[PDB]
Amino acid sequence: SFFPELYFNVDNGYLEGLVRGLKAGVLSQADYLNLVQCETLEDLKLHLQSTDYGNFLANEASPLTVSVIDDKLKEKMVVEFRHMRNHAYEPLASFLDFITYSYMIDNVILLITGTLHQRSIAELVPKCHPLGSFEQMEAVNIAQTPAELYNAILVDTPLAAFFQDCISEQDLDEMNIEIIRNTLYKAYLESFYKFCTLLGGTTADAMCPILEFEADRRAFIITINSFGTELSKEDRAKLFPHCGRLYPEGLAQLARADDYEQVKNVADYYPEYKLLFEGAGSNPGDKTLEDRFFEHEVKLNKLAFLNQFHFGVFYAFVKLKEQECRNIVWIAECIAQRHRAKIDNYIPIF
Amino acid sequence: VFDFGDTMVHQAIHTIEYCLGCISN
Amino acid sequence: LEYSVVFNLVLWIMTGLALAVIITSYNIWNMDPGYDSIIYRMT
Amino acid sequence: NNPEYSSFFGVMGASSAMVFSAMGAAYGTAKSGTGIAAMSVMRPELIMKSIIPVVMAGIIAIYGLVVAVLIANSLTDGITLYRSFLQLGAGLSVGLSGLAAGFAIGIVGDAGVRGTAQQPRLFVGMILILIFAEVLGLYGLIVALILSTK
Amino acid sequence: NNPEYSSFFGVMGASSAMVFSAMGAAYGTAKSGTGIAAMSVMRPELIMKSIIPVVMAGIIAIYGLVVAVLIANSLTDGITLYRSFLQLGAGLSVGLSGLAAGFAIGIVGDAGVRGTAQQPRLFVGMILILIFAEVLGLYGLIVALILSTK
Amino acid sequence: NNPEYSSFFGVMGASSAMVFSAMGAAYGTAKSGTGIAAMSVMRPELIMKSIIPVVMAGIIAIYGLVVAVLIANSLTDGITLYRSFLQLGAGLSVGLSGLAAGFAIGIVGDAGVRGTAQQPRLFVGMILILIFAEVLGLYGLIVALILSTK
Amino acid sequence: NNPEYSSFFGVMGASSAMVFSAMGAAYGTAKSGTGIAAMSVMRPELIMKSIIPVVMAGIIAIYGLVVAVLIANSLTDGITLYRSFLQLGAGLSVGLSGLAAGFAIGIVGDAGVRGTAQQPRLFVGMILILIFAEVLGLYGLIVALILSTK
Amino acid sequence: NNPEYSSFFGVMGASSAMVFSAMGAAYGTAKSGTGIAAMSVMRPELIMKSIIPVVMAGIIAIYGLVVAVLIANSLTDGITLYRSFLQLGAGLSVGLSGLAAGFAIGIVGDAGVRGTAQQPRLFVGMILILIFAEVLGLYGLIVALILSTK
Amino acid sequence: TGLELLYLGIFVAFWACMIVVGICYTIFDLGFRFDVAWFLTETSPFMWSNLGIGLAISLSVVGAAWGIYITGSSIIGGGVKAPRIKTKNLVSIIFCEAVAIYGIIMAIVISNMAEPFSATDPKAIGHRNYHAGYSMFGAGLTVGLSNLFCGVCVGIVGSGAALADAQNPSLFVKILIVEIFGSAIGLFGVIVAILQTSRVKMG
Ligand SMILES: CCCCCCCCCCCCCCCCCC(=O)OC[C@H](COP(=O)([O-])OCC[N+](C)(C)C)OC(=O)CCCCCCCCCCCCCCCCC
Ligand SMILES: CCCCCCCCCCCCCCCCCC(=O)OC[C@H](COP(=O)([O-])OCC[N+](C)(C)C)OC(=O)CCCCCCCCCCCCCCCCC
Ligand SMILES: CCCCCCCCCCCCCCCCCCCC(=O)O[C@H](COC(=O)CCCCCCCCCCCCCC)COP(=O)(O)OCCN
Ligand SMILES: CCCCCCCCCCCCCCCCCCCC(=O)O[C@H](COC(=O)CCCCCCCCCCCCCC)COP(=O)(O)OCCN
Ligand SMILES: CCCCCCCCCCCCCCCCCCCC(=O)O[C@H](COC(=O)CCCCCCCCCCCCCC)COP(=O)(O)OCCN
Ligand SMILES: CC(C)CCC[C@@H](C)[C@H]1CC[C@H]2[C@@H]3CC=C4C[C@@H](O)CC[C@]4(C)[C@H]3CC[C@]12C
Ligand SMILES: CC(C)CCC[C@@H](C)[C@H]1CC[C@H]2[C@@H]3CC=C4C[C@@H](O)CC[C@]4(C)[C@H]3CC[C@]12C
Ligand SMILES: CC(C)CCC[C@@H](C)[C@H]1CC[C@H]2[C@@H]3CC=C4C[C@@H](O)CC[C@]4(C)[C@H]3CC[C@]12C
Ligand SMILES: CC(C)CCC[C@@H](C)[C@H]1CC[C@H]2[C@@H]3CC=C4C[C@@H](O)CC[C@]4(C)[C@H]3CC[C@]12C
Ligand SMILES: CC(C)CCC[C@@H](C)[C@H]1CC[C@H]2[C@@H]3CC=C4C[C@@H](O)CC[C@]4(C)[C@H]3CC[C@]12C
Ligand SMILES: CC(C)CCC[C@@H](C)[C@H]1CC[C@H]2[C@@H]3CC=C4C[C@@H](O)CC[C@]4(C)[C@H]3CC[C@]12C
Ligand SMILES: CC(C)CCC[C@@H](C)[C@H]1CC[C@H]2[C@@H]3CC=C4C[C@@H](O)CC[C@]4(C)[C@H]3CC[C@]12C
Ligand SMILES: CC(C)CCC[C@@H](C)[C@H]1CC[C@H]2[C@@H]3CC=C4C[C@@H](O)CC[C@]4(C)[C@H]3CC[C@]12C
Ligand SMILES: CC(C)CCC[C@@H](C)[C@H]1CC[C@H]2[C@@H]3CC=C4C[C@@H](O)CC[C@]4(C)[C@H]3CC[C@]12C
Ligand SMILES: CC(C)CCC[C@@H](C)[C@H]1CC[C@H]2[C@@H]3CC=C4C[C@@H](O)CC[C@]4(C)[C@H]3CC[C@]12C
Ligand SMILES: CC(C)CCC[C@@H](C)[C@H]1CC[C@H]2[C@@H]3CC=C4C[C@@H](O)CC[C@]4(C)[C@H]3CC[C@]12C
Ligand SMILES: CC(C)CCC[C@@H](C)[C@H]1CC[C@H]2[C@@H]3CC=C4C[C@@H](O)CC[C@]4(C)[C@H]3CC[C@]12C
Ligand SMILES: CC(C)CCC[C@@H](C)[C@H]1CC[C@H]2[C@@H]3CC=C4C[C@@H](O)CC[C@]4(C)[C@H]3CC[C@]12C
Repeated sequence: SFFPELYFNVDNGYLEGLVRGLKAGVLSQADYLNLVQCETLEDLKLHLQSTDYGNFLANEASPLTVSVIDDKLKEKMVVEFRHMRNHAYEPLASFLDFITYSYMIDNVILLITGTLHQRSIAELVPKCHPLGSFEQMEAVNIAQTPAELYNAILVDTPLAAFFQDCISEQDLDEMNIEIIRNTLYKAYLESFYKFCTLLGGTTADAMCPILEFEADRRAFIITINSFGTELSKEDRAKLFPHCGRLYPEGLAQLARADDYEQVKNVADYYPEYKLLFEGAGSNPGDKTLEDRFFEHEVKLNKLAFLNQFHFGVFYAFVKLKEQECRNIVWIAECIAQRHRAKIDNYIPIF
Repeated sequence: VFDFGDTMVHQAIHTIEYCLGCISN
Repeated sequence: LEYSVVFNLVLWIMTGLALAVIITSYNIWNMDPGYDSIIYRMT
Repeated sequence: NNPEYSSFFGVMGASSAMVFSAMGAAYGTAKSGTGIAAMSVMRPELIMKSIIPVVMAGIIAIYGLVVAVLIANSLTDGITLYRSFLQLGAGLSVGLSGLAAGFAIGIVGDAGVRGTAQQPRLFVGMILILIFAEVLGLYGLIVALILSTK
Repeated sequence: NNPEYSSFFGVMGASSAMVFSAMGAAYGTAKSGTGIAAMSVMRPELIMKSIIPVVMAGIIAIYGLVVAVLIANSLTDGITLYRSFLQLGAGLSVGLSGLAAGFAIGIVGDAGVRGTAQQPRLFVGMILILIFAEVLGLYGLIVALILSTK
Repeated sequence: NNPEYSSFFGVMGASSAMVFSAMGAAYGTAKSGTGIAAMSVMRPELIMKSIIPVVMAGIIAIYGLVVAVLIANSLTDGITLYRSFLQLGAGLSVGLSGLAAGFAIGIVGDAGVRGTAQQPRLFVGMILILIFAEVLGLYGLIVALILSTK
Repeated sequence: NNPEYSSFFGVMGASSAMVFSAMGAAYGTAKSGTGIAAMSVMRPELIMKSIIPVVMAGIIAIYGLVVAVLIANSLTDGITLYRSFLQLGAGLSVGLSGLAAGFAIGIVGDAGVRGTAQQPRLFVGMILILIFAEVLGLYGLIVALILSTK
Repeated sequence: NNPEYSSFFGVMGASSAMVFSAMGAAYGTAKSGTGIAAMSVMRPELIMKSIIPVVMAGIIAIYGLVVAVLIANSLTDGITLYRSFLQLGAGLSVGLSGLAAGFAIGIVGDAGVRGTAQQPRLFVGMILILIFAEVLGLYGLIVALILSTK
Repeated sequence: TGLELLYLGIFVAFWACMIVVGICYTIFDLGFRFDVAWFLTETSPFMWSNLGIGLAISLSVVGAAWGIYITGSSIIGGGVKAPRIKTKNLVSIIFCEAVAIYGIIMAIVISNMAEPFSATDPKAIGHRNYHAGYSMFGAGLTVGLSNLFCGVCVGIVGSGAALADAQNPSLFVKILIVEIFGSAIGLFGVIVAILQTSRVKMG
């Protein structure tokens, strides 16, 4: 074993304690029930004020909206993550940067989509996710030139490594943005898994399961969604990350798969995914496959907190708080639309 | 409820703590 | 008669010099290439 | 009479017993404790049951202490080179066997405690594996006693 | 008419026989325990069936103990340098063969239990591979006995 | 007459022939078992056909055992230092050649079973590669015999 | 007349000749087997035509075996220190030349088989490069034979 | 009478008491300054309060300087081996104790400056931990004052 | 991994040199030069005794500081959102420092057994003085290394305990038992060192 116990706290111990303290503030099942019992968005804020969230929503206008609540939750998480990153050192700094690459991918996809449609990049900036902000000025004032934007990404963005999967800037106008996004995400997930493995120790032990499940769920959902589309099997198989546990012949069977029944047969070989697919009834009124995978992801991120001397705590906390913000936004949506029947679809955490 | 095993464990902890504490203090 | 003294002097002096040379050459070889501004332009 | 340096190896035997058995017990207790503390936020009622691997690591420390006391009581400034070597070997045996058993107990106890938080049925399996790892230190103590008494 | 440091090599043989065998058994037990804990969350019923690797590593430790006690009882004050070297060779042979077998058992048991959670049929194949890994330590024991009872 | 340290190199030859061959066979068995467990998830019927790597890895340990037993029998009180060098060289040759052959068998068998999980026609090629990686241990055994029997 | 330790370097020459050559051949075989396993999934009918790198590594091991057996047949009790050094040098030359040749064969064979899985014309280039790597072990054998027979 | 080299150990003890304490205090100062710089961008009013860990690292350096000055003023031409090695032990004690205490002070202060920036109440807790970290080096100094004046 | 590469290279080179040196000394019949007796004997007992005292104190302090930083980082990090950690979990620091207190106590006990010889010939120095130096060195090693490991272990366990307390107050009282068990190892080392230096007399 790497014996991280000896040296982890030299640099990252204070942040380990800090992130665990932050995780202790994620709403529990009782708090989720209390928020569910509300009647209006104002009452939602009122109940939420008793949790760790506090007065994050007191300043904003009395006529609360789901949009306002969602933006405030996003802003709070961005602030906390930015504080942790600012107080992090080299290895944990790279870990947190890898966490942010996920949103930087979507942001660059937005940038290229707007540019190919001749829209100002500066005017596209506000829609980008805060955690993936392109503070670099090389990819700004591009004059709506896709070639200039590709060069800017390559020169002054951490995505230059993932953009070597493509062959040239003509690929931006050639390939569909979804395929670009998913190729970028495959490369990013593979690099993230490699980095975690190189870190080794408790970090690898507690983090590789999460990335592996991410890869497997990406494979499953890409297969299930590309059935009725023009996305050929050959071009689909290029989008499966190789980190998952399906790499030997599992991804191959999925690539050859031509129906949800075949996808389920492939998933059967792995019991962990077998249960998720069995519970994913997919008919109206019961948990869908995406919801089952969300439950499994939350479970894995929670188990990430049973290890101690590892960076996986930060990724798990970021994902758990993302899920919590999604849950609160969903509860606010149910309150606003008066659809109390489905108000229990939120995936609980802790 | 009275749990004899837990009570024995607690008293053993207290005695070990106090006896080692005399020396260490 | 001073074989011990001279042997130790030479052995440890040359070991220190060799280690210093190895460390310096390692730092220069593994030195950052410095054209990170150009790696992504050529590749 | 015997060599002036004979007692060196018996001294190092006692020291090696104590130091390496202490290393093993310390690692076992540290790993098991960092497992127990992390788990207990999730399953607070399992702490007392999960304390067992810590006790096994302490037992490794006890074996090391026993052999070290044997050596330090049987060690005199004029012990034969033969007896000094015997005590060195007994010390190495107990210390390194306890080191291995402590590493094994730390790993097994941490993993089993985390699993028991998730799977209560695994407690007995964990206890079996911990006994099997503790029997290694017991073997080391047996060999150390044979050597030191011989 | 024999050196008084002759027993040093035999004592190191006994100490190594116990120590390295214990380290290999500890690696096997630790890895197999981690595997059992990981696989027990989902498939609790397989814990006892899957405890085999720990038993095999314990048998490796027992090989080491057997050879260590044989050497310890074969030791003597006037042990010729020849017999001392024989016992050192036997101790190294058993200890390091058991160490290699313990590494093999650790890897194979981890993989086997984790797979048998997914593939029930893999149990017998894992047992065969573990038998080969144990046979390695058995070979080491055979050589150690031949060397230590000349 | 003859130096008293020759038996040390003889027993070093024996213990090396055993230990390094055991380490090579252990690495081969561990890698092959990891590969077998990985591949059997989807293709259980090949669990037994994919055990040839482990048998071919155990053959290396058998080579090492043969040489170790030969050396241990040839050992005696008055072996010339030249005969002790011969035995040490035979042991080193068999042990390290078997260690290299075990590395090669482990890697080749792991890759071969993983591939055969997807392409049945690769089994014969894997068998031939394993034979080519086993003749290395065979050559080591031949050289060890030529040195020892001399 | 001659020192009693002269044959140490001769036995080391034989052992090195076999061991390092076997290590190089084993590395070549492992790398080539990994390449063959990787390629055979898509292009299975090329396995037999692609087995060549393993054969080249086997030839390197045969070079090592030839030199080792020659040294072991020219090794005598009254071996002059000069001839012992000659044999040690021959063994090291062939062994390390074969180690380098096996490294080259492994890398080139892996790359060439992976490429030939996509570009059929690359087969002849791979054969040429493998021959150019083989001649390195051939030169090592030449030098070792010259030194041994001198 | 006494060896001409007897003063080397005392000189090196003074040098160590200075150097290792200086390294520990430098680590403490560097880590605490990093923490203070990171914190100050948002809480400028806490710089003076948070400069305490730097002062305690300076105190570690002062203990080192004191013991080095004592040994350097006690060195003499006829310094016996007894006094020389007593001073070597005192220097090692002070140097390593100050090194470890400085490491602890640096780490704890870097943590606690940032912590107090967020939570004002943590200042007293940070001070409480830091005083223990410093009295570790103080214990080193106490043993040095016992030894160098034994 | 540059520094680890340097350490590994030094280790491998040193031990390859030792292997070849031992082979040479044995094979060339020059074993009589490899006089471990002469080494242990000429080497002054004062070196061993004072290295032992220095190690007893220094390694104990090293372990105490290791554990103190390991657990204080966690205490202070957790207390940013739950300051009660700072007031409650100081007991872990107390244990980590009791390690160093044991270290100084054993340094005193060992140093009390020192005394000059006024002799240089080994026959004059005698078994009593040689064994005294060796046993003081061994006791220093025992106490220092046992205290180092115990301090590191208690620090790891205390960081775990502080992190667990940051989330649920009623857990530290049960997790302190692990700290007590880890503390017992330092006491064991102290007892063994005392037994070793029980009958030790330089003079
Ligand atoms: C792969 C690595 C390359 C192999 C060589 C490694 C480097 C070793 C060379 C070190 C430099 C020393 C050269 C000789 C210096 C002169 C010494 C001298 O005067 O000798 C007197 C010594 C000692 O004195 P003596 O024995 O000659 O005198 C008689 C003494 N009585 C009466 C007691 C018996 O003996 C010799 O004459 C030695 C001659 C040959 C020495 C050659 C170096 C020995 C080490 C060789 C390598 C060992 C491993 C072999 C296997 C490796 C396989 C990977
Ligand atoms: C890497 C992990 C550590 C293990 C390897 C290194 C161990 C030793 C390193 C310390 C320095 C060298 C120590 C030996 C010094 C020489 C002592 C001496 O001359 O006296 C010998 C003594 C005495 O020599 P002597 O000449 O007095 O002979 C006795 C003569 N009468 C009885 C008449 C007095 O006897 C021995 O031969 C003892 C064996 C030990 C010496 C050989 C050391 C071996 C080093 C490792 C290589 C092993 C070869 C096989 C390789 C494969 C291994 C699996
Ligand atoms: C890439 C290819 C190139 C390779 C890299 C370059 C390496 C070149 C060699 C550099 C290292 C060696 C340098 C010279 C060492 C000897 C210095 C002393 C000279 C000497 O022999 O003095 C004798 C006395 O020395 C004694 O009594 C003691 C002599 C023994 C000293 C041994 C030194 C150990 C080796 C040091 C280097 C190790 C690592 C190097 C990388 C004679 O004096 P006298 O008065 O007796 O005259 C004879 C009458 N008796
Ligand atoms: C492997 C091939 C065979 C090798 C055989 C020869 C012997 C080994 C010599 C080294 C061989 C490999 C080359 C390594 C060069 C030195 C280590 C890396 C570079 C280095 O030292 O720089 C940084 C440390 O700073 C420094 O430069 C500080 C170093 C100087 C300190 C000197 C004090 C140590 C004295 C030795 C005695 C202690 C013994 C302890 C066991 C480390 O960089 P990084 O890893 O942070 O960055 C990553 C890249 N460098
Ligand atoms: C496969 C790997 C290799 C395994 C083989 C073992 C390797 C061990 C390495 C150590 C060296 C080999 C041991 C045997 C050689 C001992 C020295 C013999 C040379 C000799 O004649 O010295 C005598 C004194 O030695 C003595 O009386 C010394 C006795 C003690 C020797 C053993 C000590 C080794 C160090 C152990 C440290 C363990 C540390 C544990 C943490 C002479 O003396 P004399 O009385 O005839 O003087 C007459 C003066 N007029
Ligand atoms: C099992 C561990 C924890 C120790 C607790 C039991 C103690 C009291 C026992 C266990 C093994 C025992 C030793 C076993 C062997 C011998 C040799 C015999 O001729 C004299 C007594 C002596 C030296 C024993 C002393 C007491 C002993 C150390
Ligand atoms: C499980 C418990 C009993 C173990 C912890 C206590 C240990 C350290 C105690 C209990 C009994 C003790 C033994 C009692 C009697 C003797 C006989 C004496 O000539 C040598 C020491 C020896 C052999 C003691 C060694 C230490 C010992 C084994
Ligand atoms: C007591 C519990 C822990 C069971 C484990 C047994 C251990 C600790 C002890 C108890 C009795 C002991 C044996 C009692 C008597 C002797 C005879 C002596 O010439 C060599 C040691 C030897 C052979 C002891 C070996 C170790 C031993 C078996
Ligand atoms: C269950 C307990 C006994 C431990 C398991 C290992 C046992 C079976 C081992 C450990 C040491 C072994 C003994 C060691 C030495 C000898 C001397 C030999 O000439 C006959 C066998 C005999 C007497 C062995 C019998 C088996 C033995 C007692
Ligand atoms: C399960 C493993 C051991 C393989 C099965 C084959 C068995 C029967 C083989 C493997 C090793 C063999 C032993 C190896 C060495 C010797 C020493 C020799 O002087 C007589 C034969 C004897 C005693 C052999 C008997 C048969 C043996 C035990
Ligand atoms: C398959 C079975 C037989 C293997 C397990 C038992 C092994 C360890 C036993 C069975 C028979 C044993 C052999 C029987 C007799 C002797 C003669 C003795 O002078 C040297 C040891 C030697 C050569 C034994 C070595 C170990 C041995 C091979
Ligand atoms: C499953 C396979 C590997 C088993 C085959 C093992 C073979 C290679 C072994 C088993 C016993 C061995 C023989 C045992 C003894 C001798 C006598 C010796 O003077 C020359 C070699 C020779 C003749 C050996 C040759 C190799 C040998 C035949
Ligand atoms: C697992 C099995 C099938 C593989 C073969 C292992 C057995 C049969 C091997 C291993 C060691 C071998 C022995 C090695 C040395 C000698 C001494 C020689 O003068 C006669 C043959 C004899 C006695 C060999 C007989 C066969 C042997 C016992
Ligand atoms: C035929 C191929 C497959 C090789 C398999 C057998 C090999 C490993 C063994 C079995 C018997 C062995 C031979 C048995 C006896 C001798 C006599 C001796 O003075 C020189 C070596 C020599 C000539 C051996 C060479 C290697 C040998 C031929
Ligand atoms: C396929 C592999 C095993 C081929 C091995 C290489 C063969 C061709 C080599 C290796 C050692 C060689 C032998 C070495 C020594 C002698 C003695 C000499 O007086 C006649 C030739 C003879 C008998 C050689 C014949 C060829 C030989 C057997
Ligand atoms: C496979 C082949 C090409 C590689 C070996 C090259 C051949 C041609 C070389 C290698 C070593 C050489 C031998 C080395 C030494 C001598 C001794 C001399 O008095 C006569 C020639 C003779 C006997 C040489 C003949 C040619 C030789 C055998
Ligand atoms: C692929 C392998 C077989 C290549 C080796 C083939 C050639 C070069 C080998 C095979 C047999 C060898 C010969 C076998 C025996 C002797 C007798 C010896 O006193 C001098 C060298 C000499 C004359 C050898 C020279 C090299 C040799 C001719
Ligand atoms: C660079 C690192 C690995 C150290 C180098 C190895 C050291 C131990 C080697 C390198 C060269 C060696 C020297 C080479 C030649 C001689 C002459 C001989 O009459 C006495 C020993 C002596 C003086 C050797 C002592 C050991 C030596 C210094």
